[PDB]
Amino acid sequence: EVKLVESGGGLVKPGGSLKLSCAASGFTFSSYAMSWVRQTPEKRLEWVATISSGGTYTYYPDSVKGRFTISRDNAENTLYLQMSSLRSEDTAMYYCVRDGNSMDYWGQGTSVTVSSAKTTAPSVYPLAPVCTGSSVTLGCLVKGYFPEPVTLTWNSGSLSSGVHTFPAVLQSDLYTLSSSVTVTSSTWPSQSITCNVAHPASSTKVDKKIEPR
Amino acid sequence: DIQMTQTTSSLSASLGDRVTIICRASQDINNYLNWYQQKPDGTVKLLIYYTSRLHSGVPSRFSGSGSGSDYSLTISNLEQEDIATYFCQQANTLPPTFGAGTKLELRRADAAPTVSIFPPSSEQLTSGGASVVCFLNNFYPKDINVKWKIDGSERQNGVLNSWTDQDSKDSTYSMSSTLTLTKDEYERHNSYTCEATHKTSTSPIVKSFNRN
Amino acid sequence: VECDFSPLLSGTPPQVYNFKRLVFTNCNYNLTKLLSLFSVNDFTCSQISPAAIASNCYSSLILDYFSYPLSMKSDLSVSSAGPISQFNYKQSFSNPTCLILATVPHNLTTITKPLKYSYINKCSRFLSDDRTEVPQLVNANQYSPCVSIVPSTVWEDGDYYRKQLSPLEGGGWLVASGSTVAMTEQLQMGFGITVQYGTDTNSVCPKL
Ligand SMILES: *[C@@H]1O[C@H](CO)[C@@H](O)[C@H](O)[C@H]1NC(C)=O
Ligand SMILES: *[C@@H]1O[C@H](CO)[C@@H](O)[C@H](O)[C@H]1NC(C)=O
Repeated sequence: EVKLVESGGGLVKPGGSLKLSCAASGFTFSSYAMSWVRQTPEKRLEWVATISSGGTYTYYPDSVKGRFTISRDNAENTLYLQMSSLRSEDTAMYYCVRDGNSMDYWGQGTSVTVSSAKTTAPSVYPLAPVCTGSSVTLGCLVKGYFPEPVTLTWNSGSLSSGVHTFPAVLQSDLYTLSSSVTVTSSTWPSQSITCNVAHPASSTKVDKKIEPR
Repeated sequence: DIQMTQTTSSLSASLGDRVTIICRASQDINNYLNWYQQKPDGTVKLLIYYTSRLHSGVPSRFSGSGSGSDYSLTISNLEQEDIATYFCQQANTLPPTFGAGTKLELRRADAAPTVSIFPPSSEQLTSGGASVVCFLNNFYPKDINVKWKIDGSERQNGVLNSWTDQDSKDSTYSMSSTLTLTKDEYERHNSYTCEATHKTSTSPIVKSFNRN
Repeated sequence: VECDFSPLLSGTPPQVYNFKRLVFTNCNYNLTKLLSLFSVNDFTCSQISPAAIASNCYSSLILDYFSYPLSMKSDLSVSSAGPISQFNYKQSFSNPTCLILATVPHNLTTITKPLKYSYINKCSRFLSDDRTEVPQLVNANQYSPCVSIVPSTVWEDGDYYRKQLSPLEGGGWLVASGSTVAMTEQLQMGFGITVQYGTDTNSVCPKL
């Protein structure tokens, strides 16, 4: 397998509007209820809206009611959430979910941010060890980017172990993130290691080869 | 609104242990209680529905029971890959309500952190910014203290810290602390050092570099 | 020392399938007390009389309350093959029972209306093959097996709810179908009373 893929998330100014989508597959869409559940910055989980298999009935928390509208298209096999009069409270991860007594399956989520702050492309800096060891640790630093999120991978996601990517830290309205990769001495520097960073909001793509300092 | 209280925020247990977590509710909920597990990468799966029922594809270490307003979740023979934050939800009335979560870490033999220190990129300096980055990696237990020394004098201000959730793969945390200064400020000093103090060692692990 | 009917009067009542059930032992009651509250609209007993049930001593007293619409009163009791008796609620043939249909007066703040009336039109278990369906008919005094897969309230009329059974359970599926009835101006409820007999205790006797 079943699958739920959310899309439409992004940065929107307070009072603004936005519409999320969720692509369903691997099960009969018409036959199950559907819900939107969002997780806040605190990691709080709060239900947002639920809709009947028919599309006939809808339900919303008082807090979100009348500003958010939940719709589904059975033929399309997608579930849409349309939001308006957004406030900073509304910022959360958003999950396509399949309902019933319990939420059967969840989408990976889409991140929605409501702020008057300005979108900012991250600045990406290679981290290279001081001028040793059998092994060696290298880093990518992503700085000054708003809003979340960025996806960072090494060698096009080819190399995934010895890899630690640390949670973004928000200071002064801008986010800072870093990742470390530890690899065998020989492998760097002889063979290229490249940091790959994407900021969708800023439409930023950058790959930085890590060259010896 | 029905308030769900997870009595405990975080737990420690060791592999093969049986631990039990309990949601408790504001009102009686007539048995309609679900459990969800969020992995560190942010993937949520439904462990259990209707208190005792067990979701397909979910193994039988996880068992649930309870009634009225107290229900509990049991995981047994814990495994590394069980590390996560577990939520309880209630579906009697609307709106569903959720718990705040219960964070499970597992216990592993203490491991010394691997410390790497990185100087500012020329690229960053070119832009007029200087950030010194320090990685402490693969260390248990989680509690650790990072002290930043400039020319032998501690600096507390301008230090930013991030800690990863317990690694499913080895049961070990890692963290990054960055000290940020302007290039001109950075160019006022010659030696920067990264100091880590851990349960494992009497004397702190240190990594430092000199501008040259 | 007095039987506590209070959970009935507080909160929002469950539907017929998941009816809240109270068991009383060692206490004294004034049934008159209960129905004083409500605009009763029907009140039938089997194996006992309405006057006798309130004036006798029992080992235990059992009270079921739930939201039930008067429109469906026919289906609820006895002979009717309507699913209600088939898949939702069945009373004991063997023991004396009473079935009370009542309406919540406007003066009763405390009880809360449900969004709507919900019930299970069909409950079935499908075999591993997924072709072979074994209808699950509730026993008296017992709860439909589909309470585990059906919601506090059906989301929508004609919804299907199904779950998959751990291979421990023999695999296959548990499948139910739900129906809804629009809420009345006043909440209409059903009460089910049954009593049990024991040697040691006849400790449930009328307050005087
Ligand atoms: C409301 O309660 C009062 C007090 O017993 C009762 O006299 C009256 O009949 C009730 N209203 C109705 C008709 O439900
Ligand atoms: C019964 O209930 C009434 C109120 O309906 C109350 O006045 C009386 O004390 C109770 N006792 C008996 C024996 O009826």
